[PDB]
Amino acid sequence: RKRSRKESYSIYVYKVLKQVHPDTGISSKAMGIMNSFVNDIFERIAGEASRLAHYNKRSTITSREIQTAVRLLLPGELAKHAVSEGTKAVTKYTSAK
Amino acid sequence: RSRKESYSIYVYKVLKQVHPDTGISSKAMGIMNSFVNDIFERIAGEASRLAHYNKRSTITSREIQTAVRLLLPGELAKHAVSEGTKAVTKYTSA
Amino acid sequence: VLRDNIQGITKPAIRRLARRGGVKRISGLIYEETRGVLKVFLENVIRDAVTYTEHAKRKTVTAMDVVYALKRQGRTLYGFGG
Amino acid sequence: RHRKVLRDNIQGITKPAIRRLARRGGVKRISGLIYEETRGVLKVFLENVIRDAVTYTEHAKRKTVTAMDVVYALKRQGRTLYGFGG
Amino acid sequence: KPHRYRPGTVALREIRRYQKSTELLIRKLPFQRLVREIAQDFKTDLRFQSSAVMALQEACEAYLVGLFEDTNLCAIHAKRVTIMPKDIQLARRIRGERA
Amino acid sequence: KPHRYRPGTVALREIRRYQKSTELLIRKLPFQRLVREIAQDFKTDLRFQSSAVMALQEACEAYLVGLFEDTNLCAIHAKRVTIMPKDIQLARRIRGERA
Amino acid sequence: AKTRSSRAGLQFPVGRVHRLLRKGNYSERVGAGAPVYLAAVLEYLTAEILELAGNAARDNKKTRIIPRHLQLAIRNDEELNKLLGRVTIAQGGVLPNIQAVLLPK
Amino acid sequence: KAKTRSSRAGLQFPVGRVHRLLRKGNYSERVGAGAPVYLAAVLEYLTAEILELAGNAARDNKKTRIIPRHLQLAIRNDEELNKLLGRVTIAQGGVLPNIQAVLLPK
DNA sequence: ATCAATATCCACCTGCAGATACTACCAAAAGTGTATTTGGAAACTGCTCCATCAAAAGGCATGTTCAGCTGGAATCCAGCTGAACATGCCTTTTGATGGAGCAGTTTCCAAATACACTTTTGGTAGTATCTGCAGGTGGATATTGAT
DNA sequence: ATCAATATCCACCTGCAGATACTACCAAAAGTGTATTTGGAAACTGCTCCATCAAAAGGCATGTTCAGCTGGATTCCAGCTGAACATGCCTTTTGATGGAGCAGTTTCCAAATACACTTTTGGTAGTATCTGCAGGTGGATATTGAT
Ligand SMILES: [Mn+2]
Ligand SMILES: [Mn+2]
Ligand SMILES: [Mn+2]
Ligand SMILES: [Mn+2]
Ligand SMILES: [Mn+2]
Ligand SMILES: [Mn+2]
Ligand SMILES: [Mn+2]
Ligand SMILES: [Mn+2]
Ligand SMILES: [Mn+2]
Ligand SMILES: [Mn+2]
Ligand SMILES: [Mn+2]
Ligand SMILES: [Mn+2]
Ligand SMILES: [Mn+2]
Ligand SMILES: [Mn+2]
Repeated sequence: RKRSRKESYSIYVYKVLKQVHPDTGISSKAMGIMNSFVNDIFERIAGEASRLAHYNKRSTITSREIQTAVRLLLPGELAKHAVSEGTKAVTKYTSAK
Repeated sequence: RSRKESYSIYVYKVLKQVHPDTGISSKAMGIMNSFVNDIFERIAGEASRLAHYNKRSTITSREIQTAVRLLLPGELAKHAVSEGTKAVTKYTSA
Repeated sequence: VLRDNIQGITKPAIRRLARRGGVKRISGLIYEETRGVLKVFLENVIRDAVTYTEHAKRKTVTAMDVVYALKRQGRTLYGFGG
Repeated sequence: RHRKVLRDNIQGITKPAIRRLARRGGVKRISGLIYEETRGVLKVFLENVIRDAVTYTEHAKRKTVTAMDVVYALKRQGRTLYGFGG
Repeated sequence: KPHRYRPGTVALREIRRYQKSTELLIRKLPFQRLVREIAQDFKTDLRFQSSAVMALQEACEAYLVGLFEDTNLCAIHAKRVTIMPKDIQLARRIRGERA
Repeated sequence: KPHRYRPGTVALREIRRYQKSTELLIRKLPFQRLVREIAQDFKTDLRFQSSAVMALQEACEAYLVGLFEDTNLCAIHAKRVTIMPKDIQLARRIRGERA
Repeated sequence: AKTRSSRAGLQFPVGRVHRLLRKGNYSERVGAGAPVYLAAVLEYLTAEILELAGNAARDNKKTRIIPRHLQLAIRNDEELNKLLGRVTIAQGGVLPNIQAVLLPK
Repeated sequence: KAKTRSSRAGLQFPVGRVHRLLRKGNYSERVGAGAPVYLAAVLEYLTAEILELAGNAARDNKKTRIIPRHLQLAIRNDEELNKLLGRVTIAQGGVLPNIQAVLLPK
């Protein structure tokens, strides 16, 4: 019998680490902290996006719900930078295919 | 125009059971409506997480019950569980 | 007169709030301190309320906007819908 | 066989352990009555978290309390914990 | 001599009076002015439902009253009966609203 | 002739030491026994993943350290350097843990 | 045709509670018993508050429950006060309470 | 040949996975195609921000490997990350060195 | 100030736990393409209720005076609590073993969803009557504070 | 003790805002019945990891002594903050009056879901070899406290 797969953000967290600090490593416990962080923020944003949609009688969560959720959830400068990165990623995504 | 649902007529119904000669102002009815909506959301919310945690796609009376236990303080939980079990039994036998 | 709007929250009104809070004696510096705290509270709630207004593409801040804002700030309010 | 009866283990939270925790909390001087007060406060905290954790365990029809049981319990009490599978 | 209650006597009378009642204690129009002014900094040309402003004053007054309770306990902790800025600051810090 | 540091010198040394490190400060086996004792009173025949016990200890110690911080501020507010039961109680009251 | 509420012995609307669960995005599926159980819980909690609030009204020589009475009932009740510890009742005011050290003589 | 939605969006974080997690999470009936793109980018950005500051803390401590202590230093020394994670406990993170001034000797 | 006792620093080192590397493997995940369905943006409009305006009226904020009593400073001292020491217990560490019970696989049906159809009900809108209690009264008496 | 100035309470009264009882209208909601589908319990069982044991030992807990300096008590008085009162400023009221814009309706298409099929990938497993740093040492520098 095979133990079923346990997904995590580790390889993606690790990629970002090498971008910002090419010669810096990360312990497995620290990576455990980072994985909890990403899961936590995911749920917080998704949760707020969910409520936002429901409040406005919409059945679809779009990038617009995510954006408003990010503004509600994140403090000043973090929200500003998150919004620009999110907006950039979406426009670039649609500009292709 | 349109219609706005609320728990008003059901709250009023319950009021006459417990206090036949007692009325309730509209403002107080508003607070009761807020109350019912709030507790609904809390219980449904916890029941949702419970199902998700256990990789189930169905919220059953069992999830509602565990949610009730998690959310209500001691004696309120005991009686709520009792009332909940009572109504599911009576509903089944019909 | 040309007074700031926050200064419209008067010493006697703040006194009354303190009295309901069970306060018997009040330092002269409390009133300015209270105004600053009050403003931060309002800024935080109104910011969120308006953010709900904007998302709904409205120009009118509704009670539900405020109720939703208060809830996510952990100041759940009964009596105005929801 | 069954293990020895468990009792009075709150006293296992010793005076030096409590002093150490207070030091990390920046405390310089400590009254003699603090130690019993801290044990009581700790017991209440532990009881509350364990109660919720076991409630999750029971709902899953398990006999073993998992780290996730504890994590979920800490979360719903607003003591979110990172590092154990969140 | 004309009549004078001792300092503290009327204060206690007021505490009993306002703890008995539920009416809002800030004047409506100045509060409405404050709200519109703050909201203008986030988005210009807004309108408010009347109930939106009322919900704001109910929440705000309830918050300050509760804060004043904690503040009062902080003053009494320091063996005073007079609340001070440092009492409010301590209460807010332990509440986690700051620092 | 034998050397003695003044009262408070070593206490300050200890604060700097433990604020620098991250290791758990409660002994492991006694804490596990407390967890098992408390759980057993809620439900018999429970077993624990070892990581479940550790998650409980990390959470418990973080809570107490944070509580001692608030407690310290309450003592200092009363112009004391010594934390007392009433400092803890005031902190927990304002936190809303016993309000 | 007989309602699920009457079938379950409840005043609270089982059908509406079920529809609310389905549209609330809580889960893919909702069991039959779930809205019955939940409806019963909400009705009981409602009864408990109205009972204590009604009592508060009588104590104040009133026959109509107003927000003040709901607040008195909730804050004077240990478990309800805990359940609603982070909730504000509009026009509820506070409990009469003066710290002993502030009393004269 | 097939390009991943991540590469198409210019992202390191997995867009496909984020989309799946949104659908399975019972957040809404429908999920727009832009939603997981925007969300993955935000998560990736916040990850970058924490790792930048944590690596710096590691460096300040003459270490090349980030451990939970460095994550805690980075978060609690940054006002906005501290606010965002104000109700979060970092296991083995410890606390910031901080002695109240009145406790120091004269 | 001098100096001695002790903690703190930093360089240097080595063992190794834990991080890294690589190949194999595969179910699930992910993407591509096609057909089909539809949420909600857009334009237009009716009608709710929001902003503003005038217009008194008096309630309530403000400024001033006076001093009661509170906060804070200063002084004393009893004894709590920190620092250091001796003693030895019990936690920690290491390793092993049985087996509880968590978890993976497959089978199978009670109960779920999905429509179509029919019946009921809660929200509503006028319309009219009713009534709990706020607010005002007088007059009894309780509280407060001066003697 | 008395005595006077206010506050506070109780009984009663009455206008009206807001609660009630009425009929009537209707779309959405709820029930009912049939056909289809599938989530997850039951059974079986592989295999992780939890409980328990042993056995050595030193890190750390316990209990004690001693006295530094803290907390608590006392006293004092400067001045801040409460009470009272005279102004008059502006909030409150309400009733009408445009009209912004919320919200309801219809249209219709970009973007959603559903599905079949193909490719890709991240997770696990298996061993096998680096490597950052914990922890130990020794010796120079720094800090503290007595004099
Ligand atoms: Mn026991
Ligand atoms: Mn449509
Ligand atoms: Mn004087
Ligand atoms: Mn004093
Ligand atoms: Mn078995
Ligand atoms: Mn009807
Ligand atoms: Mn009256
Ligand atoms: Mn199946
Ligand atoms: Mn011993
Ligand atoms: Mn002495
Ligand atoms: Mn002192
Ligand atoms: Mn218009
Ligand atoms: Mn691969
Ligand atoms: Mn080292």
